[PDB]
Amino acid sequence: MRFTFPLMAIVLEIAMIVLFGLFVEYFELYPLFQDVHVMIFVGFGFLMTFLKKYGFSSVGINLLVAALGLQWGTIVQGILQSQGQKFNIGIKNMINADFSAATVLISFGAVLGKTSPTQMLIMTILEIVFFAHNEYLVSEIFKASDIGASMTIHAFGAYFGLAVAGILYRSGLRKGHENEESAYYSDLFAMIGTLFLWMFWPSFNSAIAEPGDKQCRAIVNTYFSLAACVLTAFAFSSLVEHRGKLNMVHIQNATLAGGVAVGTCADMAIHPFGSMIIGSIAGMVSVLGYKFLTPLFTTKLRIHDTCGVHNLHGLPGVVGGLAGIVAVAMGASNTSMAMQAAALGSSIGTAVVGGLMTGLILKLPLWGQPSDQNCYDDSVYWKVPKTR
Amino acid sequence: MRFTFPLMAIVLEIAMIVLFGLFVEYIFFELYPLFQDVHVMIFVGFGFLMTFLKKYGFSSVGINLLVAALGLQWGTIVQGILQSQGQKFNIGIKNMINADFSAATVLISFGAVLGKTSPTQMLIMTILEIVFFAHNEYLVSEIFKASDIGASMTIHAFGAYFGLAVAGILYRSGLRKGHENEESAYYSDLFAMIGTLFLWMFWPSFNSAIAEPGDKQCRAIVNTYFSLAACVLTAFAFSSLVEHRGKLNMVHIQNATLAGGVAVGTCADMAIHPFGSMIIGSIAGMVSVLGYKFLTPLFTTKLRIHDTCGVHNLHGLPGVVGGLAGIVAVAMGASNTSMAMQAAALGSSIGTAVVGGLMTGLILKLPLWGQPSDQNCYDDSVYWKVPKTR
Amino acid sequence: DAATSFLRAARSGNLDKALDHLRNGVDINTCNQNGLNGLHLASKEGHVKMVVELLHKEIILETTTKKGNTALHIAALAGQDEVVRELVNYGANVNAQSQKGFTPLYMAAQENHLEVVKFLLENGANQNVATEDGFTPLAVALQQGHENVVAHLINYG
Amino acid sequence: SSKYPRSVRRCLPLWALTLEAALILLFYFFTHYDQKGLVASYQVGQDLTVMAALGLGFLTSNFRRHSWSSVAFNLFMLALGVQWAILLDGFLSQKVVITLFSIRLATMSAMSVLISAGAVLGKVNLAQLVVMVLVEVTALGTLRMVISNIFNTDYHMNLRHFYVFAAYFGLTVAWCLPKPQRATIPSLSAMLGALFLWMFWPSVNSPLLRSPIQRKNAMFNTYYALAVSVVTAISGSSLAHPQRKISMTYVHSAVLAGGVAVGTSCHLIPSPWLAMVLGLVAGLISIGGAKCLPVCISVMHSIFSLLGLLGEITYIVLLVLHGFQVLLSIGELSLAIVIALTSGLLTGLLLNLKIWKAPHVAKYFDDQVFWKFPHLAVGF
Ligand SMILES: CC(C)CCC[C@@H](C)[C@H]1CC[C@H]2[C@@H]3CC=C4C[C@@H](O)CC[C@]4(C)[C@H]3CC[C@]12C
Ligand SMILES: CC(C)CCC[C@@H](C)[C@H]1CC[C@H]2[C@@H]3CC=C4C[C@@H](O)CC[C@]4(C)[C@H]3CC[C@]12C
Repeated sequence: MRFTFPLMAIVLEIAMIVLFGLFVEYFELYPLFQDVHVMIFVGFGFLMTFLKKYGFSSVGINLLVAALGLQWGTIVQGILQSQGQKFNIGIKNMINADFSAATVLISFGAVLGKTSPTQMLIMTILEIVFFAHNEYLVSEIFKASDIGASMTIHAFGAYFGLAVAGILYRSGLRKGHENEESAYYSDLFAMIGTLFLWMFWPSFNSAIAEPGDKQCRAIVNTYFSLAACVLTAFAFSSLVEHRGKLNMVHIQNATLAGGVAVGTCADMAIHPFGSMIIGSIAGMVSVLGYKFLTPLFTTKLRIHDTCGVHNLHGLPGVVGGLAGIVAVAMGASNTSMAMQAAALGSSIGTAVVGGLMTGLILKLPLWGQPSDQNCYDDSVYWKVPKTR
Repeated sequence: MRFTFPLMAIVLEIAMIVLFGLFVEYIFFELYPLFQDVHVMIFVGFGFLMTFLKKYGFSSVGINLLVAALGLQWGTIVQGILQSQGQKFNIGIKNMINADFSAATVLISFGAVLGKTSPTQMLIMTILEIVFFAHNEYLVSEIFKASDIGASMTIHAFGAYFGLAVAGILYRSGLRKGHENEESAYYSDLFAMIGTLFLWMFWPSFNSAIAEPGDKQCRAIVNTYFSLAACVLTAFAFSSLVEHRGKLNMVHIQNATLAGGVAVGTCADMAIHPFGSMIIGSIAGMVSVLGYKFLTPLFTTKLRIHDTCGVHNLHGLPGVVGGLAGIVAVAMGASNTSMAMQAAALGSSIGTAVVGGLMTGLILKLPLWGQPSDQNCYDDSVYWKVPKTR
Repeated sequence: DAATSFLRAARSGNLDKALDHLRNGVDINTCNQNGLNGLHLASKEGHVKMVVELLHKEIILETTTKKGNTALHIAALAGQDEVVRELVNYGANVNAQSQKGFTPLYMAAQENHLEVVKFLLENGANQNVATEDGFTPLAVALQQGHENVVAHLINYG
Repeated sequence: SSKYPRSVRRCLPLWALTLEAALILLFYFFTHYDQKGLVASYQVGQDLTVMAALGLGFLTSNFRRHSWSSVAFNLFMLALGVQWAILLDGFLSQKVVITLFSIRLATMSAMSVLISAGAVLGKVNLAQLVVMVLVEVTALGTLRMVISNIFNTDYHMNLRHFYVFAAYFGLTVAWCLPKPQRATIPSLSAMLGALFLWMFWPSVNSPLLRSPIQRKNAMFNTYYALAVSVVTAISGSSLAHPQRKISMTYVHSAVLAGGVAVGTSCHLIPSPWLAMVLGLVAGLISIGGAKCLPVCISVMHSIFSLLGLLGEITYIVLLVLHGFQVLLSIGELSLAIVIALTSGLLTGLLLNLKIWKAPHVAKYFDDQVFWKFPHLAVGF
């Protein structure tokens, strides 16, 4: 039915309005919020525009998903922090809502080109519920340090998306698809999202950091982790390719793995050289994941990941959690070992279970899912111009 | 003729330098990030939003840059003279923000006549429209004492109806049934999405830059944020509703998603609640999409007013909705100031925009500015060296 | 080691050393680990004097590497137009296909070697032979933005 | 020789990984870490980062088939240059204490290399760019140290010469390279980069200023000079073009005219009208440079060199109002030019070495030399 999507959008927006009326009441962190905002809407959205015939859907469904996500995440996170009471909205609430949007966009990267906008609204609602519950569990029950959210955002979003994409497996797409290919100007446009994410990631890892030493440490550690990650990602992209050519998939994504893998240890006293070690390992791991694990996941495990979010968010997020555990081992933080480990395990497990349930819901033929031949095509949901 | 554009620009720049020397002298760093966001909205958001035309991207972004760069200087001069009543004045961050606001008004008007004007015509439009806009907003803020912190009436409604008046005066009979160059392309639409996203992201700074620090500025930021969030949902829903087979339209996604930011402007700093801001955003998106589908086709064919970017559906109708929302908010008791003064601000904005746009368009209608022919409309090659390769 | 020295002389352009090695008894058809014999390396590095001398010494002209590339394939990919002219003058198959189905015309078109494309077209190269992937020299030239190659391919037809 | 590019599968990874490992080891052995305006101070360095990665990265993406390499190589160059500049500014100005101010200054040093690389982009591979980054950062640091030792100024405050140093270094390196175009979508992306550069250039003109009124006046002067320069450039492009049309490529370089012209004297100009006069004069000189310099390789870097020289000259003129200091400042400028030229020559002869596997002159300005593309024959 062509009216399912507008009906669900209108009903969800009316529900958001009612929930805000029921639960919501009314400046040094605003620039950091705007940096995170640019990361959410320009970074991910244009990062996903590499597909030659899916740019409209990439950027537009990014905008739609994140716009729904900030409202729903505001409501859910505020209800959790207020235990069902009314709560006020500051800059921190907006930052955390953008973080929930980031998690949903990371999961979107796994199912890009094979899902409808209606499926994306449903996934946004369910995933934000699961993410907010797991993040509350990590922050308040475990009380683990995840200021950059390698575990609660990146690993969670990646494995949630992987679980959804595994449930939504199509046999006709395992060997590939003719629309699943990049173009020259499409990769040029994807570089925009890559560069904005790279430039503004230090604010991503330091926005809600405790003011003082921790926030400055988060900024500096993220910056030098990304600086090392770029060099190592370039080097290993050349290393894994024939005749040492550079791969735009690697340069677009693996250059950002240092920001993911430094998130847990961002505000920790890991020193700039330790941050650069983490960034180099993240870039290497991301390139190796793109080159070797993504074909293994697509062909053997039947898990197709369109944007390779397992290589940018999943493996580097796990690496960040393990780095947090090791940093706790050597006195870089006063948080417990077992709580960091429990945060990692809970994030991964909750992501997998929530993704399974959400994908089982998304598998019902009620949401206008595209056919196998029509995957990675804007024309299923958009009016497309006649020329490029 | 051959030297009209450079000569007019050099004379205008020398006049700007002389006026600055005669009248301009030298909280700043707290408001500077918001000014930076507004600057990005002016030069990247508006500039790339209009690059959807397949053969007019160069002129879109470049004339946006030229118009806004001239506009910041001229708006600084005019607004400072009006505020100081003809005396020498010192410029601060507020002066830059207000000058960029004046440039934004001129760019909104430019969106109506995009592809049918010359750079000389846009120089003249910038010069005249900044005078008209600054006088109207001085009347609204100082004589009416109305509250329009997000400038739904003084910038958006004014700019849209000024551009509509100019487009009506500059009407071309040969363009009534469309033009082969008046259509988008894939990568042009992606560039337009760049502009759309930057406007959408930085609109809270747009609506809170001049707000009183403390509760009013924070309220403006939160209201704009959630109004835009609701506006995106309703714009997507109604774009799916009104199009054939439910397909989304990139025009709607590029423009109607900013209607919530346009419409919440008058009520931005008022205590309407976040939920009230969401209701205004949801209506703003609905009204913008319905305007793009039904109102623009009627205005172009029945009314002979061709509006290229649909700035009536983004700035015109949502600007009037925002002014009306502000009137309801004062009646609700959310705001100080009278109902009659908000209504007077709305009416004065519309009337001054229409009258000034008529006189400006009559000046622009003179065959002296090298305006393109009907065949050459929406084509960069009239004024730019266009590469052979796309 | 004599074969290795002969192949190094082929790669470096040292015609005198390689001719001395051939006089000493080095086989003419010896190839390296990648299957590139002396003609392949001489074509790669553009040593026309070596190509002529090897062809005079009864080297096999239509021998392939493990990738399936003849000396004309290598000369076309490397853009050595004078080596291409020499090979075709000595009877090189201009329509030879590699293991993936590339032709010398495809290799010249993908690398923006306009004069090589010109010569191959003038010598009867078929611009309709597609690869395994289904690509033509025209398609690969369009993808890479080799506009002069596209123009000459459509003008020759 | 073979126009097909030589395999860099062993050169580039080993070179980059060795560089990163050496940087990590040096950071371990020499770098050490350590309020109210933390975010305010972070904003300036963040603006410089946006102007380096996005502005200069996309400004040179106007090439028809070299946009990928322009953007990605600029990102790589920035990432390498900031780390190396941190270490070198630590070594030549004293353990290395890492603050946000030091990261900002390292970003400025990297931006010098990013400006220089526009003269050579499209004619070099990644390894040559690594060599250029290292040697140019070293040369700029050495120039600053020499100035600090001779004229007794602060090492960090000597970084004001970076416009003219970058321009002349890039010109020399490009002159030493072997001798040898646009598209609409890359031109629009380059307009994006140019707009970000033009919008944030008031941050380039006041990172090194401590006094708040000095930064205020510098940003005011840069903003008004840049506005006037944009108007002058866009209007006068038609005069300095054979077919009397506006050139996108000319605009991309000439918008920055006023910012470059007032860069060394923005904090000294007392009224906005003088900054606007300087912006207008810079725009007119940009028009004249476009009309004249091709007659007498990159024209935009040549006009940038002229503009930087003009900025130093107007600094000399304005400093007298606010004759021995004239001689001293002329000497500082000439020492900067001499060191830039000599170090650019050294870099150019280093880049000409066969070991770098530089692209063939027939293969310039082409992404297929460095990047993977589908449906291509690979190898032999
Ligand atoms: C999140 C990832 C990394 C780990 C957990 C993924 C698991 C739970 C998912 C992803 C791979 C999935 C399987 C992939 C392929 C098929 C074949 C299909 O015809 C029926 C479902 C079935 C059998 C899926 C069941 C669920 C599955 C096993
Ligand atoms: C990816 C998995 C295996 C985690 C291991 C990552 C390693 C390489 C990382 C993670 C934690 C890091 C350490 C965290 C804390 C310290 C103490 C500090 O004073 C110096 C750096 C040092 C010593 C870091 C060195 C590098 C380190 C050991």
